[PDB]
Amino acid sequence: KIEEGKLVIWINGDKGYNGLAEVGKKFEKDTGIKVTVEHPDKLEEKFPQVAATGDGPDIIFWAHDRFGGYAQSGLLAEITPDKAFQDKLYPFTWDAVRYNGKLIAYPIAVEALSLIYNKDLLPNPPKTWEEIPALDKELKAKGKSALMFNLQEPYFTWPLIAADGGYAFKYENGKYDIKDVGVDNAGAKAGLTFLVDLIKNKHMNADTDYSIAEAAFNKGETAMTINGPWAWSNIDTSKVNYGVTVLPTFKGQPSKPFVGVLSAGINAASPNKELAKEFLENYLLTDEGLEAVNKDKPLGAVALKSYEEELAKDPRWFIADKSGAGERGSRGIIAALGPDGKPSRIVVIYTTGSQATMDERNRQIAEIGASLIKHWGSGGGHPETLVKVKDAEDQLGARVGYIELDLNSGKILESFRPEERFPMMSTFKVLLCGAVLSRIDAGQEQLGRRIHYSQNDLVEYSPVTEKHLTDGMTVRELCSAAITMSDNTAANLLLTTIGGPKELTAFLHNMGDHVTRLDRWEPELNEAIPNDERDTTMPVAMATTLRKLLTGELLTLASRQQLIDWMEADKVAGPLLRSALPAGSATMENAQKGEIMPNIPQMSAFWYAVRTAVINAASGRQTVDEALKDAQTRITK
Ligand SMILES: [Zn+2]
Ligand SMILES: [Zn+2]
Repeated sequence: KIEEGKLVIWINGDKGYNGLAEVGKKFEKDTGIKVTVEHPDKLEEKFPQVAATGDGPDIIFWAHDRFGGYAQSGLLAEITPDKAFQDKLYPFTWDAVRYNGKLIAYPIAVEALSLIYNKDLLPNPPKTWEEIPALDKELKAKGKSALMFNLQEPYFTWPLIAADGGYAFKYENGKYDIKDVGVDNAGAKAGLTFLVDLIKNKHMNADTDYSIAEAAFNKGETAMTINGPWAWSNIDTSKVNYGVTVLPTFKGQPSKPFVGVLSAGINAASPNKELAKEFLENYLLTDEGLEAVNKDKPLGAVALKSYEEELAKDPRWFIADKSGAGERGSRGIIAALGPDGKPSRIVVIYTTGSQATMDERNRQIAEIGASLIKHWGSGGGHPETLVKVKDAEDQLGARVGYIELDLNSGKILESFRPEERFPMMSTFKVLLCGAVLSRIDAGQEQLGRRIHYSQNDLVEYSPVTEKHLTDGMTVRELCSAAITMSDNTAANLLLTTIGGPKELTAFLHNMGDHVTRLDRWEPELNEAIPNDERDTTMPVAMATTLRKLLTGELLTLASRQQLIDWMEADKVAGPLLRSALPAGSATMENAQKGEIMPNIPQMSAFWYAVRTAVINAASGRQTVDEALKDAQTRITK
């Protein structure tokens, strides 16, 4: 039995438990209830043992993946935060602690691998996996190395393997499909192939494990390592000048590290469930409570939005971006906004001129975006938002176009220069894929259909298409790249499927848009000559057209949802919500791009199977194709 009138907490010894105990002393001062923080050895094993009998701690802190089994045996209580409190934490962290519809833990901290680099050896780290071979050659010639990380465990190699489309178990409608495994797909092959190619070409050694890589980085022998927040303290002691950043992209798409959510569960047998709620919600999950814990030992990243914004201020994450790939997107934004994950408004913004830079445009767009979320519920058209839009035209020194629209009813909520013509830039790309999906609905096109192109077909800013020269790309992939990664060649290839700019224009006119026109291809359509009517639209015309594609019956329910999905990813990567829904620390950035650890018992077989596969493809016993075929079988039939 658990003692009433006190809080007993179990947490791992490597966590900031002395900070946690300080939060408990503050709880004691206010309520008179003492909180005892302990770190039992193998509490991960002690908890399921004692809690079944009715004993143990009131609160247990562990990563979410273990909490699936706990909640199955009925060892955790359903928590009851209200909407106000839930909106304080990142939405994706609430999913990690959801079991059979019920919230079974409070999300606390967020952990994922990051790229850790030596700033003296490498002040500007690679954004890409493909550029590492050449960096290794430049480094080995000066007595160093580019990258060293643990190759023995599939936890460390998976971010690269999953990058191009690999996955453990598909997660749909809030449930894992134990028959849908993606370790055998084309994307998992490409990643492991590239991995084995780094070994073959002597860029990495197949025998490299955790201790070897760590010693190598902490002694300045290697430019980069891949590790988590648990490793920082040792690097701090080594006095290596290090930064922590986003993992490199493989094939133009982010690495996908497994994401662990340190979570606080409440014993089902606890008679202090209400006090546990009071402490967790109103003491621990505050900036002051998490600061106390973080000061003791680094949390990496947290689930509480407000404190993650403080973590993001840490100089270690600071990067120097030089690419002007965001230039088009800062001159043209389209976004379907809506809360609870459901869109109800359409925003169209264009900026112009040859004066303002990319950052200045991105900042102005972010400000308009923050102003929109600030005054939600008011319906739209808040005079504040109009001033922000007017400010953008002011500070950018050129015409700005703007409209805000209710998606369902077509009602104009706010407008500025809505019937003036603006170069579409990249904003035609959603309309292009609307036309594509129109062909799918008519059985004229398949999303899985594969397109060939050579290097000659490549134009500027094509980060995905340029990395699929040998295997080509799928219509579905092309649209994803065109919209979410703003791939220019992807846009052209898609244009060619429908018959060129003239057919997109015809498609738009056939649905009642007699204003919008695409005349040229990428990258020409971006020229934006003053008063040139080629490749232009109006804010109102664009908003209405977009509205008709996401409403009514122009697309099937299947095709409509697909367009919605693509548009959201473009929105969260665009500058619009960069102030309102800001990026966090490097650990959080990697976690948001990654794959939440599945909390199912079937994950055990996955680890063994992938572990063997990576060993056998690296050594030689199996080819990459064969090794993953076998690993897939070991998991599912
Ligand atoms: Zn691919
Ligand atoms: Zn017409």
